[PDB]
Amino acid sequence: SAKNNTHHFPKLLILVGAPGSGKSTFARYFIRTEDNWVRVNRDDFRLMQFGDSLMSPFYEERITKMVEASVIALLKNRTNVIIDATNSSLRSLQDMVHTYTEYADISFKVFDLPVEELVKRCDKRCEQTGKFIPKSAIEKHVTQLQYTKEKFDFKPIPRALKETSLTYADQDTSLPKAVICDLDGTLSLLNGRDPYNASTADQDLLNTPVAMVLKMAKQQGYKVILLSGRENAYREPTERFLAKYQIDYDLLLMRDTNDYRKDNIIKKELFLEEIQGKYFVEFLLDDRNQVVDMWRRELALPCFQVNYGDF
Amino acid sequence: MEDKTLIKKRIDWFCKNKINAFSPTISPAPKSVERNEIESLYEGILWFVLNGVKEIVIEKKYMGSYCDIYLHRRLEDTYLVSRNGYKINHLDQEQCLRALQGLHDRFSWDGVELRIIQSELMPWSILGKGLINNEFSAYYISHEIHAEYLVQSSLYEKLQKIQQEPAYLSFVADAKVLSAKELKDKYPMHIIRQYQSIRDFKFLDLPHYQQNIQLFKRQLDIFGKEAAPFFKPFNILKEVYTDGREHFVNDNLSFQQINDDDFLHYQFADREDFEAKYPQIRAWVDQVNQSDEEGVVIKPRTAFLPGMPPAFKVRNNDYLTLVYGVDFQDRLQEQIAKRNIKGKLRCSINDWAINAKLLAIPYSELGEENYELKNLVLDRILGEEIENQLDSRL
Amino acid sequence: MILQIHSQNPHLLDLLNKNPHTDLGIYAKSLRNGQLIGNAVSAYQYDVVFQDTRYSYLPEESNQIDFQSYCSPLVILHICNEFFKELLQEKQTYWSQQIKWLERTRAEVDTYPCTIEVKNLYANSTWYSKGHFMMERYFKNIHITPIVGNNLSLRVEGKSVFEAMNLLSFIAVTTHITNTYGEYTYIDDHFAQKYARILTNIPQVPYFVFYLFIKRAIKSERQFAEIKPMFEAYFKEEGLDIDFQFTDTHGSRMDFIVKELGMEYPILDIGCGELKYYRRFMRRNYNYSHPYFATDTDKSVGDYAALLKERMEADNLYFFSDWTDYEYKNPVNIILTEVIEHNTPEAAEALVKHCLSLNFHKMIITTPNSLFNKYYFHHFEWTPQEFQDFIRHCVGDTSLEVTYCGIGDRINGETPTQAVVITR
Ligand SMILES: [Mg+2]
Ligand SMILES: [Mg+2]
Ligand SMILES: [Mg+2]
Repeated sequence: SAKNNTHHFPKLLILVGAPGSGKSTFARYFIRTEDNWVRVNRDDFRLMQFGDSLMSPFYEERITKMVEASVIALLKNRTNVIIDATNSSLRSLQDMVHTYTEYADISFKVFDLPVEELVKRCDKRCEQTGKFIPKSAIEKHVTQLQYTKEKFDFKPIPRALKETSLTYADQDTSLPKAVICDLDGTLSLLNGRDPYNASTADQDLLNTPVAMVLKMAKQQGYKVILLSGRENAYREPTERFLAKYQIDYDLLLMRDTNDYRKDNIIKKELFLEEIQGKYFVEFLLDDRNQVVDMWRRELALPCFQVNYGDF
Repeated sequence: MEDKTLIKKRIDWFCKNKINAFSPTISPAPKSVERNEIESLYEGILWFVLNGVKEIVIEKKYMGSYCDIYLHRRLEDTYLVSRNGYKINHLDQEQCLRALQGLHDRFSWDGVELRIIQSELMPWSILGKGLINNEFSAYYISHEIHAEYLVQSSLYEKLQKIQQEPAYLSFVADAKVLSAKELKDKYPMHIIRQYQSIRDFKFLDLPHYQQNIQLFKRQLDIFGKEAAPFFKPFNILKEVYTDGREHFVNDNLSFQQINDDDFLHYQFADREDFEAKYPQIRAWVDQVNQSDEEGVVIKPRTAFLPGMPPAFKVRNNDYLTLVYGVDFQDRLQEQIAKRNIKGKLRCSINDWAINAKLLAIPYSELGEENYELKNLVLDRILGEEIENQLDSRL
Repeated sequence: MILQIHSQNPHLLDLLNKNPHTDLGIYAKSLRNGQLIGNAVSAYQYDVVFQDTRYSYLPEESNQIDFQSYCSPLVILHICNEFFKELLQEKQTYWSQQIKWLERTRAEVDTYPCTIEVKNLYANSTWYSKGHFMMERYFKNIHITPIVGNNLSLRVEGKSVFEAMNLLSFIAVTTHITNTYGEYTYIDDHFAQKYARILTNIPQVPYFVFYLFIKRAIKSERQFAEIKPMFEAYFKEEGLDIDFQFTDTHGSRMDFIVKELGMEYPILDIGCGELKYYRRFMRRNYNYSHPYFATDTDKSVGDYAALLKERMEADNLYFFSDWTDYEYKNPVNIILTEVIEHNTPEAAEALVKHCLSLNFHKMIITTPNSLFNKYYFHHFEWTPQEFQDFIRHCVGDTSLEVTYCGIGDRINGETPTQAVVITR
């Protein structure tokens, strides 16, 4: 059956409330009495920067990348995260559920306190530490909730994996069939060579399996197009390597000498000036994360990743 | 108490029942080797002086179970809570309340909805057992038996006469100078055996012994006797007026408002004033010797002070004998040297400090969603488990 | 501890190897903290007394006002083995032994009846429940007078001095290993070598007493290895052909199950209970590379297994409480330990026959053997005969290999647990 193979996922609890509504105070008792739980808190990331409250748009943007990097690292580890909501304003509150919903059964606890018991512990708090929240900034927050409280139910929303259905770009199938292959790290294992100093590339090693894909694809209508981010300066240690392994190919495209831009955007530029409209790409074989992301995400082509990128 | 779900449940009830305080443990006063006492009156009051507390109370400590009386305006509405955070739900409610109306009629109740009051419930009988185990009567008997043999017996008499024999006497005098290695050379194996043993035999002060053995039976006749509940109140913690407005009383002098018993109140200013007034104060507590009384406690006049302890107990010799056993006086130098209140005093201090924060939460606001209350409790409970690991005789 | 030895024998003191003339009849020896004094009160009465100072028989670490020193059965064991060692000799040796100063033998002198009075003794146990003392059932010169709670006075009687001393020592060793002394209980790793012979030096001691002693007082399988011969011999001269084992019955059981089934097929655990059989197949040494299927008809296990789930069971378990939710079609090894007798016989037949229908390699079924209950102190209980006829009824036509064997200590060939291994 399928009804009975069911899987379970980490919980994310989002604490929705005005400053003073006892968000913290709950988490303090929660992560001590419940069991697999870590708290993430934005203010504390501020303290790391030695700022007490609300800082530069610079710091603040970065802190977010930290918060999200943290909540997810924890969530991936099958650890529950409790975090304060960023605001009460529906769309940042939505932004949160987008960010984290691939990863966890989300739940919410609202701290809906009346406006003047919120000041009467904001002005008993703001005697405690240095911080302060006026009777302005509290109320943009209290009523802000009462409105977004009204047009959204703080219902549990179980883990959503949305499978962006793999949809490729629409190609003119009358064009000739072809496969496109990267060099550095894909068909050519550079093997301790300088990534950027490709002057000695005629003594690289052959990624045998990729070669046997090109060696098989050319045993059909497929034109085998090589597209390397290596400088054209180094074109003759390169087709030295290729002939050496009888990797015959219809077209070798290379990076303009002295270009130096990120190797995705020169490949994309390379692809459109030299391949698109003139071929039918069955699939591509590349290696580097940045570049496979380009192919798949910007141009919607089939791209088979051969080994690990992330450089 | 460290399983999360039982604590979670314990705290839930503490909230539901509207409990708004939680007693502390109380440390003995510091020992005085100097004065040959394991909990010293002197050393206890002096401790207070040197920490800047010079206005102090000395109440009499009574043998009973601690309860916090939640004394509602309408007296039917009154309940009790224990040493821990527990509504005392068993026990006869009409028997209680009748015992409670003496107190209730000492107050004016105009726009006062509730007064929270620290009290002892009497005797230990009514509430817990406290000092009675199924194995306390056992200890008590075993010693009785051992004595009613030792009096009836050849044994002591014989031993004392061997101890005069010239053979023995010389040996024992040699054993002071010889290095065991050496006396193995001089005396035969079985002589060392016999004579060292009879030397090191523990003789007992059979009158003082048997007498201690019934300090213990008095305690066991009280327990299993008929008793109706009976309160001795000693501190008003907080008054809830009907406004919603509370008064954090914080005065151990509220005793006199609710208890006609005798007690001491002192104003010191300078330490050699204390040195001067001490012998009178000792003379007074020296009178606190009755079957009723564990001994005395030393509280500061202000009930709560930062970093200060709620009180020091100073238990009189007879009650200590129950705590420590019938060999106590005989083992005093041992027990005194082993005694250590540091850390009992640290928990005593933190505990009282929590209570203050708990009391400060308004009665109004006590409830299952006051997560500051719940925190303060979990705090206390954790520190209950810590302090439970200390010397049980403190 | 106060011991009074009574006998109207004229040479009583000689038999105790204590002389009434040396230092007024006094015999003194330090014992722990710690003075033990023997006292020839007369020719007919010896009084052993123990005066402790502190902590001799309970660790200081507990906080009890402490009284073990006045009543613990261990002090009695000690008194015996200091003062009365020759009285605790092997039955044969003792009697044909000379008494010095008498040119007669013990068989010639130890012939007047004897009485030992224990003033106070601690028996915190099931064996001292409601004024009823367990050993009184099996030894009728045992005479209890309750004192309070867990304390009692003892009175022990014999034909011989030897018979009484050796009975007092039997009382001490059994009361001591059944007693619970608190957080600071502890039975030393030299206890078993020291006192094991006590159990064999008086006759008609029941099997379950030896069971306890092995289980509670023996700490190693090779400390055990040296005492086993001594015990087996003892029961051989009481008619019984007993084979003792170190391990619990449960666990001899578990060792067996794991040994036979191996690690090669996934396991089907019917009546899996608290899954102790699961956590065993998961010892890392074993390298279990399969799922693990489990049923308990009780869905209280249901929620428990379904509490792992908590990510903790990482993660080949599939519990089911409905037999229609089991769809694995490949072969399994299947465990039916101690559950066919926690429901109806007709209900047993139904379950077993089902299991024989399922796709299995090996099945092991485990039930108690009732012929064994007669050596002690849940729904139905079968003799091996009954049980073999049940298996024969359930296998019928089929071509299986069915093999029987017992599990646990073996008395006259019968063990406490019985088992089958059914093989395709
Ligand atoms: Mg690359
Ligand atoms: Mg001093
Ligand atoms: Mg008092």
